[PDB]
Amino acid sequence: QSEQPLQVARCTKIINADSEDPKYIINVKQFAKFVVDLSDQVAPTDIEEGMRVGVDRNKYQIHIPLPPKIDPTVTMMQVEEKPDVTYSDVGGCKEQIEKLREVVETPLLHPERFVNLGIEPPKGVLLFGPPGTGKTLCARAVANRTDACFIRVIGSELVQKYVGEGARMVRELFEMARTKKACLIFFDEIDAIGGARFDDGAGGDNEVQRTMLELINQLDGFDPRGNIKVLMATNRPDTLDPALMRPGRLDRKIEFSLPD
Amino acid sequence: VDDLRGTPMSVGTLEEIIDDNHAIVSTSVGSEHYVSILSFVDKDLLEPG
Amino acid sequence: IKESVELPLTHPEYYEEMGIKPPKGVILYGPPGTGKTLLAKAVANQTSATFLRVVGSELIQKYLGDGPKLVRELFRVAEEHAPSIVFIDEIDAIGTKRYDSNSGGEREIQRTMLELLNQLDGFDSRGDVKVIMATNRIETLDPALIR
Amino acid sequence: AHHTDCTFIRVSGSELVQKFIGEGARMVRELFVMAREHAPSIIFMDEIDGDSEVQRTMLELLNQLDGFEATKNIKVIMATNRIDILDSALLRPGRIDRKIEFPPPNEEARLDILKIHSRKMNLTRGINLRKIAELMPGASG
Amino acid sequence: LTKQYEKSENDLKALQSVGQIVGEVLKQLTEEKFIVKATNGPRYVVGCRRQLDKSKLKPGTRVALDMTTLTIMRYLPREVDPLVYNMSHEDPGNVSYSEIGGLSEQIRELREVIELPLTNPELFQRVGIIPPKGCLLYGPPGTGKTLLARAVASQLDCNFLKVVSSSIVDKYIGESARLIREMFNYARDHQPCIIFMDEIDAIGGRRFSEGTSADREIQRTLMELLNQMDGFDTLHRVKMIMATNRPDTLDPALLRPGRLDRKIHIDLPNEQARLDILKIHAGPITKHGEIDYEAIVKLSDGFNGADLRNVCTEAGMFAIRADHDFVVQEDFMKAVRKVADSKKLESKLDYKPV
Amino acid sequence: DVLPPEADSSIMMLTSDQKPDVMYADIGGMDIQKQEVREAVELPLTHFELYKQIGIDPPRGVLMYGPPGCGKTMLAKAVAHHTTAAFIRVVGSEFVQKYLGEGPRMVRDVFRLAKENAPAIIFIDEIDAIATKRFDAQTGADREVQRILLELLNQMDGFDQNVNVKVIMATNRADTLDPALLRPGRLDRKIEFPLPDRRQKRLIFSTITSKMNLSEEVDLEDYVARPDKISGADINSICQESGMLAVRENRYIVLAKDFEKAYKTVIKKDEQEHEFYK
Amino acid sequence: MKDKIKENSEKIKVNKTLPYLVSNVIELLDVKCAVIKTSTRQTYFLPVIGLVDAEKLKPGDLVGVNKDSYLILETLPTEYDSRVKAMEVDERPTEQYSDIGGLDKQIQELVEAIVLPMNHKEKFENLGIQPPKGVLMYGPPGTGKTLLARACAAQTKATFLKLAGPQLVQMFIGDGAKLVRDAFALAKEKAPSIIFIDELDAIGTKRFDSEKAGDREVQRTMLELLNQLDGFQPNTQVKVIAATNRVDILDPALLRSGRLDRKIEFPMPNEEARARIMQIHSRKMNVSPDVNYEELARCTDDFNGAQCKAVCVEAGMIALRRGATELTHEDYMEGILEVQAKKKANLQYYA
Amino acid sequence: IDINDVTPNCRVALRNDSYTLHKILPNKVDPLVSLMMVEKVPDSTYEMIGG
Ligand SMILES: Nc1ncnc2c1ncn2[C@@H]1O[C@H](COP(=O)(O)OP(=O)(O)OP(=O)(O)O)[C@@H](O)[C@H]1O
Ligand SMILES: Nc1ncnc2c1ncn2[C@@H]1O[C@H](COP(=O)(O)OP(=O)(O)OP(=O)(O)O)[C@@H](O)[C@H]1O
Ligand SMILES: Nc1ncnc2c1ncn2[C@@H]1O[C@H](COP(=O)(O)OP(=O)(O)OP(=O)(O)O)[C@@H](O)[C@H]1O
Ligand SMILES: Nc1ncnc2c1ncn2[C@@H]1O[C@H](COP(=O)(O)OP(=O)(O)OP(=O)(O)O)[C@@H](O)[C@H]1O
Ligand SMILES: Nc1ncnc2c1ncn2[C@@H]1O[C@H](COP(=O)(O)OP(=O)(O)OP(=O)(O)O)[C@@H](O)[C@H]1O
Ligand SMILES: [Mg+2]
Ligand SMILES: [Mg+2]
Ligand SMILES: [Mg+2]
Ligand SMILES: [Mg+2]
Ligand SMILES: [Mg+2]
Repeated sequence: QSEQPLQVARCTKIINADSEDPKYIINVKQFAKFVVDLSDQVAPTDIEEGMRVGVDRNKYQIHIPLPPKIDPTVTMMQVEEKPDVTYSDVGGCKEQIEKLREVVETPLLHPERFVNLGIEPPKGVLLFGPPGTGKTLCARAVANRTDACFIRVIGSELVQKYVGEGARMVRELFEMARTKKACLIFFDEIDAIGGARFDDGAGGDNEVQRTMLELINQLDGFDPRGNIKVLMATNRPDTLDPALMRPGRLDRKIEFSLPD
Repeated sequence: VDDLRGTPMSVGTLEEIIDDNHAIVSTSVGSEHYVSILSFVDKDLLEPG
Repeated sequence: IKESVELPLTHPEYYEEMGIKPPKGVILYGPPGTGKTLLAKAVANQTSATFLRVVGSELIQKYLGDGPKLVRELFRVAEEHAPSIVFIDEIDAIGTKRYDSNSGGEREIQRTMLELLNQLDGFDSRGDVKVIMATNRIETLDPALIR
Repeated sequence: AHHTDCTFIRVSGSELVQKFIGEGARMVRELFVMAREHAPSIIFMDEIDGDSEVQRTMLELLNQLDGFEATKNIKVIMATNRIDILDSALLRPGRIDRKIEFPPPNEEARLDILKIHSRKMNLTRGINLRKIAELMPGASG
Repeated sequence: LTKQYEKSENDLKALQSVGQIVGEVLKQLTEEKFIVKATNGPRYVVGCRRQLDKSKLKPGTRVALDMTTLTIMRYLPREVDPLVYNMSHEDPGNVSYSEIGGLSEQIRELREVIELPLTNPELFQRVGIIPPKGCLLYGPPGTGKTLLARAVASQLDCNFLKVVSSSIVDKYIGESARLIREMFNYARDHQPCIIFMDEIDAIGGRRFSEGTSADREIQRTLMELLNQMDGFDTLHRVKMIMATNRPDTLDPALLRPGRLDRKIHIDLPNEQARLDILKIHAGPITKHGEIDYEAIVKLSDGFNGADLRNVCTEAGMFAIRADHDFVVQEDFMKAVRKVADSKKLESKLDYKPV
Repeated sequence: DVLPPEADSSIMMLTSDQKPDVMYADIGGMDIQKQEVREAVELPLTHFELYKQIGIDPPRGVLMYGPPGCGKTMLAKAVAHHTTAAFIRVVGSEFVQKYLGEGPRMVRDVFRLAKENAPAIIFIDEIDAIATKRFDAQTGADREVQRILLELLNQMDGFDQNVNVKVIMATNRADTLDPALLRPGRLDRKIEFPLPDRRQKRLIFSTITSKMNLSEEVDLEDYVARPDKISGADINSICQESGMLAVRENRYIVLAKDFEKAYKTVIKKDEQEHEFYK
Repeated sequence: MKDKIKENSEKIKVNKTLPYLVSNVIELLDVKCAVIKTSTRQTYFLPVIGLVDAEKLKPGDLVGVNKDSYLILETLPTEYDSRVKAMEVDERPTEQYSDIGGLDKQIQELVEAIVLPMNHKEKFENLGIQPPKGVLMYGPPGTGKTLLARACAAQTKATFLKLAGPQLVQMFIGDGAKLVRDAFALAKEKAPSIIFIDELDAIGTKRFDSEKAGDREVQRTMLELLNQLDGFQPNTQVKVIAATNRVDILDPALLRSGRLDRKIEFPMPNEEARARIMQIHSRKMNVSPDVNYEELARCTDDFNGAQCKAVCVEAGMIALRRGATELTHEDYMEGILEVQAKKKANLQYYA
Repeated sequence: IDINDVTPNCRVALRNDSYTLHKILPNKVDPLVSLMMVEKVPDSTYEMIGG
């Protein structure tokens, strides 16, 4: 009875935001478009252009700002059950594990040691080596030890049927990764989408190259990446794009060579 | 419980779990709604999609 | 094959007392008609686990990302009905055969193979899912797949 | 299929009919659910003539029918122009239980086909269909 | 103010008015019954106002019906799509043929198909030919196809539909084909009319045999356009100009001479054409000293018109960099050499219709 | 209530004023195609009893296919001009509409209108718009087009031998057509409109040039004998450009130089074949 | 009559109550009358326009109409896509031209083509030359292209529209073209304005001819971009900046001299540039006054600017590793090895 | 209406407001029959096969 249902719309433009009668153009999904006003229980500064809101069904007045829409497939990519592998289960990778931890774990655990000296820790690690050398094992160890949000992305999961969908998933992945104070994204088998750009006359791997370009833009572009520390593992690092293999996107390159 | 559910009971898609008793759900027509999850719902069966 | 798909289920105490997990995967390779699929049928006859059979050529889809999606859903269904045995018969046929319905060429097949790599041994924890693969051309398989 | 009261299913792989086969459409074996509902069934695919999709569908259906299909009386037929183009997997013994050749009709078979098809027409008496059959060397039905 | 009161009362009377649903008359059943289809909605058996003519309600007539009873309130003229209205009411820029250099032959070919048949139809009727209705301006980028179209739209006194092919594509089912149909309906209703579709390879590309659903929709748009250019209904007094720098990818049916009768090649400027374009673009440039346009022409081999405008711009930019109020020949030399250096990054341009 | 069958149709029949002015004589050199169309469309409409008596099953539909500009749509125009039956001209892209269900609704409206006005001819130009062989089930456009194609197949299947309606489909990309449309009872007569042969080229040249004030110095055999593989539209364009060049020089008689220049301009064939290959 | 006027206004206020239905004016007829299409996909005919003067309306105008009578109540601002409105910067990044090392010629070439025409327009009108239209910045990854874009956005008061190629790649047909033309329209309405399109090769891939399949939708988006840059309507009030690593992939119609007049090459930073970059990125870092940045520059052959910054970052890593509070030259030398990412080798048998 | 007569893929009539299943309509076309209608293979017997 008391709690009325609220239809989800998207605010489009605020007219006369300065004055005391600001009108809000909302786009109610597949329903319609309306010019409404905020309810008395919502502050005018709590609604911004382009954000999802929830409005009533009678006068469509904006009742509650809403979180941005995230694809459910992207949402499930975040790890909720940590793996059963610790760093004690990886042998012969002392230096590799130390280098990985001082990038992906130490800055999150003890940031105070870095801000004091004006130090900006690396925000990207590429684990590479022959198959079975322990790249995904070390990633699972990181996910087990980490306390921040850990997201596992397999490159083959970024391949989509339609044009621009993979880039959309990458954008939403980095959008939902930015809704956390600290976050880790694991890109297992990044060579699925991280291949080098080429022009073969036809449209050879154009869409996958666009997905990789979107990932690169999210890693180091005009907008700051945020507190996201990415992590990619591949057994074919020679196929990766030079722009993806560049510091600022993959700052550390940890080699999982065969054990001595 | 039957009276509270009513009839018919529409089939939608759980788009997002905003709160313990609040969620964004999309009906079959593609329109989303910010609705309330009632107590008798098996809240551990709720996942996006 | 019994030491990998039958004994671990009927007599797990052997493996527990020995301190080893059972052999993870099994691939049956040999000339055509030698009895690989017959042995898989015999395993399916005397198994208490859910048996899922998939031909390698069935993993080649008509749309981009649908191959990896099918592999992901196959192993999700395998995880749902645990314990289960996944029989990927004629796995080499995913690569040895080219069909024009496959929008992506060899690259989409490679992406499907990478998804299969993740499913066989990847980041996600695997339940009681046993994988049996059969092929008469094991030289054409990606060596990282059968590692 | 008509004389044995076996349901005749033609599998052309066309997408237009996919909605009838199933909303999934990820595997061709999704058609089996329909075939089991109409057993005895005869699954027919004709190769018009990358690799052949009809022969791939043959391989998948035969693999299912080998020992992994519970319901019986589900037969499967291919039609193909040539037998030397078939995949080695299909030509392996035990997959195709019988291979039947359909050579172009000879003079007598052409005469029989002519008699069958001219029966639907207002024919003057005394047509020398034998002569017309002799006038069509190397003809198909 | 009395006029203020009049306007306020006018607003008050307007407030009691109610909008009427726009539909289309399908068929008059009886003297008081009609079958009408809403623009985007179901078909209804409605009535009609007694005071209405009922003779202007031919099938296909757009009508306005009451919201409640759906009774035919009024008949309206054929609707003009807002996209089509924007196409017609698009400012070219007052471009004259004197702003185009080296294309006198191409200009004459274009005005032979678009200008003379609309002013002197009997000239072509006497010989016994139907004048061409479609021309395709093709060539390397920057040769002046869009400039030629702008000059034609600015100078020729005729109805003009100016559009870019990528701007008619819409995600709704059948919307792009409907836009094409409305474009040609407006052209037919406003004869004589000229339709200029820039960058025709956006929708005029070769029809894929194994494409996606989006490709199929774009091909349906393309071959609705094909049915409009040359289909069952003959197009009269409507001319089509299509511009593209990649005519090799166009559908063979679109390139067919029944639709695109003339194929005007806006080729890269030759020595005299480069000289003409340079004189056109270096005109308003403030200079002292002798300007040897011939040297810039000799070192401008392979340039296009945009290349030569860029040469003038970079000469002025060198003048600015040296803090000068004028441009000398040395600035032009540096500019043309810099543009030639920048030309090394451009791929193949020699593309011709098949 | 039940509405009259001819009512409730968004598609209208061709009126007298909408009849094209193209005659059979206007079309040059398609005697084979003309004969096939007449025997499959215009003859069964007037001689259905003869077809029944002989034992022939008249083809329900006709698929006219060939390279673009080879006289398909013009032959449809000539059929419409020279028919005593109703003609319902439509284009495949017209059926695809925003309102879901309106496509199949107007398909069945077209077929119902043709049935109610038998004898009738249904012409669907550019049939590829609703008769492609590939459908994506997750896109609304492909789902609607699949519905339209299924309704078309059902409408053609629901026409018994008694209903005197003939269907004509025209396309220049028949390789992309769905095979289900070519099954018996839907389109049993696939008529090809190939590129004109040398005799066809001379017939087209004579028919088109008969309407133009030529000079006796012009010999059409000079351009007919050329080995260029050109269509009827190419020949029409050659004659049209000859007239264009005649008009440019303020002339009402086309000379031989005009025809030579027009042929060179229209053909504009890059060699594309290196002599060392033969 | 004043009381009657006020009561009439009160009644209008009652009828003018929110919410409005957002519609687009389709047509204006005379028998003064309007035809509108509501956002509910319904077309209505209004015998009287309503509370908006019919002269102030044109086809396609966005209006707010009565939710019940569908009578036009007010006119609304132009509608731009929420993504396009979200791709406009307002934080105005805090970079500076002094934070870019070894690109003085490139910074000058970009500023005198993007900033100078906006501020010192009189230098062009007096010269009679058209200001340069569009600036492409191409070069190897890490040369400092996006950094220069951030610096340009920093030192400019003009409207800045940050953008990347993949953002214009959309599922539905015409959505990318709509986004491109909406972004250009928004930049026009807020002129003077700069549009920065990063990773131009995402949409700028060269068009090709194929028979079976192809990416015609992204090419349609690119064609819309080409028309916006230099098309039928000459847009000379919006400055366009693009960046790319692989200029060899771009369509030649995009590299034109009317769309991208100046194509600035960003080279590998040379020895002086490498030393300058390391000095720039060591500002907020406690570095001992004995590091030889010249020696570090000599030791970093074939290093891009990103690798030079990573050298300082890894030197800080190593200084933290051994607990030192001040970075020494040895830390920089050993972090050069880390940034080099040389594969592990037992090549101690050499020499 | 008996619940055992409500088989899957059956056509049913639901009330206007409650959507209550109040009638089992005649079953729709079988999906196999629908598929083979579009496939439309020619029916045949042994009598029309020669040689
Ligand atoms: N350094 C190591 N120490 C201990 N066990 C290891 C080590 N490296 C690999 N293993 C074992 O081998 C297995 C190989 O799987 P893992 O996920 O580590 O491979 P990977 O390097 O990711 O291979 P791929 O490149 O094929 O994805 C691990 O699950 C683990 O049991
Ligand atoms: N060693 C064997 N003992 C008994 N029967 C056998 C043996 N090998 C094969 N067969 C018989 O041959 C039949 C076909 O062989 P099967 O399909 O198992 O071979 P395969 O090696 O898996 O071949 P393919 O490579 O063609 O898939 C089996 O059903 C079985 O009856
Ligand atoms: N012949 C010419 N005379 C004068 N200016 C020219 C000429 N050709 C091109 N230009 C100049 O080139 C610039 C771009 O020309 P235009 O827009 O017509 O290109 P286009 O041929 O349409 O190329 P694209 O294929 O890239 O669309 C304009 O500034 C125009 O002034
Ligand atoms: N046999 C012919 N005689 C004379 N003119 C012909 C002939 N064939 C084609 N044409 C010319 O073709 C032109 C139009 O082509 P038409 O529409 O008939 O081709 P089409 O096969 O329908 O083409 P498309 O496949 O592109 O739709 C007419 O102007 C006509 O002069
Ligand atoms: N010349 C330079 N001077 C100072 N810093 C530089 C220079 N070149 C690169 N950098 C640094 O490199 C980092 C990323 O550089 P930037 O994003 O500008 O590279 P880019 O060439 O645009 O890369 P990509 O082509 O991969 O997008 C920044 O932290 C920036 O400070
Ligand atoms: Mg791994
Ligand atoms: Mg086998
Ligand atoms: Mg142009
Ligand atoms: Mg035609
Ligand atoms: Mg960059």
